[PDB]
Amino acid sequence: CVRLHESCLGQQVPCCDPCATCYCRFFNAFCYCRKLGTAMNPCSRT
Repeated sequence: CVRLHESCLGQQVPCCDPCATCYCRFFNAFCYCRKLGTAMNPCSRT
C-alpha cells in the first residue's frame, strides 16, 4: 500500500493505514493518502 500521507498515483494504491484512503485535492493530481478528517469520529489517528 501507500504511506501515511503520500501520492498513490492511479488511485489503485490504497493507504496502508487503517481507515485511510487516497484522496485527490483536485481533478486528478494531488491524490494522496488521507486519514479522514473526522474530528467527530476519527479512526486510527492518535
